[PDB]
Amino acid sequence: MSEKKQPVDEDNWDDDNVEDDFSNQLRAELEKHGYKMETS
Amino acid sequence: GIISLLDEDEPQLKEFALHKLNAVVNDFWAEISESVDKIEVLYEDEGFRSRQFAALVASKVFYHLGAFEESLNYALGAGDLFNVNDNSEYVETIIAKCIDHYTKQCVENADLPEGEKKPIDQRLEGIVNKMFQRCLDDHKYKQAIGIALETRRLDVFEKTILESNDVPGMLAYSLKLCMSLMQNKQFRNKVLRVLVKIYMNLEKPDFINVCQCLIFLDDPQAVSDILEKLVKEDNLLMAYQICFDLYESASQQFLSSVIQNLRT
Amino acid sequence: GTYTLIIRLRHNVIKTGVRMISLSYSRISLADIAQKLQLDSPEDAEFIV
Amino acid sequence: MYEQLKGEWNRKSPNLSKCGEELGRLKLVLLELNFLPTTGTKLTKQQLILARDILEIGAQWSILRKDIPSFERYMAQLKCYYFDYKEQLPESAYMHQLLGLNLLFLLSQNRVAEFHTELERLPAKDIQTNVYIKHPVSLEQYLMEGSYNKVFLAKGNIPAESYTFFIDILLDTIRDEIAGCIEKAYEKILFTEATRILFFNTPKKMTDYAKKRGWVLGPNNYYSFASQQQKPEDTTIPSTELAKQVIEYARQLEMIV
Amino acid sequence: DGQATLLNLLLRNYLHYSLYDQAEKLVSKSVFPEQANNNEWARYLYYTGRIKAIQLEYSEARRTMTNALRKAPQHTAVGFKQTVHKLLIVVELLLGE
Repeated sequence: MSEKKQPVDEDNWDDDNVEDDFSNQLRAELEKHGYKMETS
Repeated sequence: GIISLLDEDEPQLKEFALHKLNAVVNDFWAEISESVDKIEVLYEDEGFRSRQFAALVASKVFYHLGAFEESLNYALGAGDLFNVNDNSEYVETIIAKCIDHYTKQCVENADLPEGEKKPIDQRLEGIVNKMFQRCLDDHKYKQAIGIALETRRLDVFEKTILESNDVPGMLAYSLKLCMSLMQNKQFRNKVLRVLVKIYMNLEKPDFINVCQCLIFLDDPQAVSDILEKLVKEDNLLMAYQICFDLYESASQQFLSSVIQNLRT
Repeated sequence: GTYTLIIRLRHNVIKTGVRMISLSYSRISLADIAQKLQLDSPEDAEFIV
Repeated sequence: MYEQLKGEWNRKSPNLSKCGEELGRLKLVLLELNFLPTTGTKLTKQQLILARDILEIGAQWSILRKDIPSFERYMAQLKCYYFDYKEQLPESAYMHQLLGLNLLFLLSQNRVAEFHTELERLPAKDIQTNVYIKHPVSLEQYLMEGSYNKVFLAKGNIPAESYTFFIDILLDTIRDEIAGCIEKAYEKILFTEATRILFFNTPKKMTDYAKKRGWVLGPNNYYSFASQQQKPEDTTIPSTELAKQVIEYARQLEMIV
Repeated sequence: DGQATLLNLLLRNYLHYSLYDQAEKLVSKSVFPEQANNNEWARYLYYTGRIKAIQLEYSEARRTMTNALRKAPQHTAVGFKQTVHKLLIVVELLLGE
């Protein structure tokens, strides 16, 4: 059993959805708001 | 690719198209399998010389795709080019439907032969007795005893009592076989009444089968006829097992119906 | 060897965008959506819309 | 070498009395040898490259005379000759400009499943090279989305050849499409905007469309009959179909299957 | 057992090719090999899934990709389960979901 011919060769998931939405967005807010204080 | 020139309207390129329909009928057999079926166009066309082979290759391709009787009509109408080869894994495909519709029609021809019978396409019965002679000549008489029943035809089975296999007890024990597997009375009595007359026209006419068939067959005069042959021969030693099998097996109505034929 | 199926996704990207914006904003100029979708042409952003 | 066509092939003899001797000449090819891919005798190619070049120019003047059904006969034979794994020319100055020409007419055939079943035949020749075949696939790819103007820019921006009979089928199949998108939920359009959305200044082609469909010719006006009112509020069709489906529920519910 | 293996084993280079035999696989009778042992049967639905991938998924075969996935065993993903795990959604990226 399991011969399986080879043509080629929590802890994770809540972290994966917040990885999905929380992906590539500024990463380092301590200064973004403190620089929008005077510019905005 | 050769399918593209099926609109030439020159009756030589249809011929050249069917030049490439038998050797290369395994790769773009997949191609022209469902798209183009213009066999019946040139086949029904007045353009001859190229329709004969056309129904062969349609009988090839429509066979494998379930269009069986489609391959069977083209199988009949394909002609001399079609039946010329029995050296393949393809004659097995076409006689499987030909002898099919033959004998399943011949059940209805055992029902009503007289009127609305078969318009045979002259090979639908031709390969029947053709390959049946192949049964008669390829030494197989356990099947030549059988396809002569498969045709449901009395006189070809009556013909095969005289074949390249002799009659020691062959075609005599066969009624012991077929009396068991005997379907109805309607097929039984017809073959039964004709085999037991050639049993009387045999060299040594058997007596227990012709008494047994006649109590199976209800002929209360013919056993008085051959009983008159046994009075005429005048040996009650051989006029014996024709008689106590008749009393032992037969009924009071039957023996009371044959007694007039005996006393007269 | 999926790349021929990969190449056709710009349609679903831009339908994703137009369902996104058309769901998001309500009375939005077409002279904003070409710039926000970096389409570089509003004149056919009448036509994608 | 049994040529009988080495004189009037390159010069324009436009539907003159060459094509009969040309076709019967190709019939004379058949008497010498079948157009079977000639599995043996790879060295003999006069049945292959010398016949096939005649067959592809025979594909070529078919579109100039607008020979559509026999055109694809030649082109189908060409594809079934480039099916040959026998070592030939890998291409010519014609294989892009004929195979993708089949792709461009087949684009104009409105058959897209056959437009994309081709694409195994040239994987690297799509984006990374072969711009002349990158042009029709990006063209039809622009026919996917709302790219109109860009498609009408590619109409005229051909680098490969004429492509004219294909961009005229393409000049129409978008004519009825813009004639489709007069019929969308619009305001009054004057006789300038939708007048210039195709390619016209002011002919009676806008009378052909404005009398073909609605948005009727008026005082600088395109009339909106945006009704879409009749079809809703139907209980009886769910009362037929749903009452079918409830008995369908009851079938595999108590009675055994 | 001849209706089963002779069709993925027919499919495996025709997919790699661009031969017509996808529509022949449409008109084929042997599309069902009748309980093909959950290995050829399992992958078979994938092998017909990429058919309508190259012939334009209209959300028809994402259920036969999903079905090919759920009939696949516990061995390793690197065999083909990568490529159904990729291609299974590749066709739903085509839808938008």
